[PDB]
Amino acid sequence: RTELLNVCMNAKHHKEKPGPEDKLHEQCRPWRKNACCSTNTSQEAHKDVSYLYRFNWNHCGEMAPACKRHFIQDTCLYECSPNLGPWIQQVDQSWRKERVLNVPLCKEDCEQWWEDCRTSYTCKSNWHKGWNWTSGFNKCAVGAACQPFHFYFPTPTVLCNEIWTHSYKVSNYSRGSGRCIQMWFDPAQGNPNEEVARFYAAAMSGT
Ligand SMILES: Nc1nc(=O)c2nc(CNc3ccc(C(=O)N[C@@H](CCC(=O)O)C(=O)O)cc3)cnc2[nH]1
Ligand SMILES: *[C@@H]1O[C@H](CO)[C@@H](O)[C@H](O)[C@H]1NC(C)=O
Ligand SMILES: *[C@@H]1O[C@H](CO)[C@@H](O)[C@H](O)[C@H]1NC(C)=O
Ligand SMILES: *[C@@H]1O[C@H](CO)[C@@H](O)[C@H](O)[C@H]1NC(C)=O
Repeated sequence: RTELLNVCMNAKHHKEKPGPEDKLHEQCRPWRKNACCSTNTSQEAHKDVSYLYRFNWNHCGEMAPACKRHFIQDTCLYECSPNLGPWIQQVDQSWRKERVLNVPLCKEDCEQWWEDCRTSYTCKSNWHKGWNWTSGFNKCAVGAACQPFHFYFPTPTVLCNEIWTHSYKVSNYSRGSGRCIQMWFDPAQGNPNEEVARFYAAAMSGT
């Protein structure tokens, strides 16, 4: 890994190399110029128990739309962003050889995600391991564990860092600081993560 810019991690759905995709579905639209995901992936990203991982958002009842939109974006960012190389790492697991860790998610992005999920429910603080997939999709391990979202995710930082086993590491930097990754951004103003990756790919460059 000498070049961590404009590259795609090696996961279950990513393409081998970045490339235009003017057919990406709604939320994944900001990545039409250059994406790591396919038209199909972006489409499935907006569906419940998608073809991607059969993940069920409604494990503790229907998750509020205002909250699911944040999980859909995360899917877009994770499955389409070509600016995550500075955080790519090899884990070697049944479904993905590589993945991202400690991505510096902007302070706001994490606080907004957290906020919009207050009215939602969940039974775990780690959505990567622990589910009961017997039914074909994940269901609560301990069915009686359902509680308000903030019960398992007390603070924004706990939600963004823990939920996806540390794929994120909420930064103190805010949107626009050029030092943090944004999962929400207006493509008409440009992709702000290009500059961020470049910055970090340099801080770890050389030695
Ligand atoms: N930012 C971000 N980072 C991620 O790592 C990420 N991962 C997913 C994929 N989520 C998941 C989580 C768990 C399982 C799952 O099947 N868990 C099983 C087996 C896990 C394994 O074998 O490694 C389980 O333990 O219950 C599948 C997809 C979606 N969005 C992400 N978004
Ligand atoms: C994405 O591709 C899979 C695999 O062929 C297919 O089952 C699924 O229906 C496709 N998504 C859409 C929305 O067509
Ligand atoms: C998983 O769910 C099934 C029901 O489909 C149940 O019989 C089994 O005891 C559960 N096991 C776990 C991991 O809690
Ligand atoms: C938090 O961000 C500040 C600048 O906003 C930086 O000085 C610091 O290294 C970061 N980490 C912590 C834990 O303060």
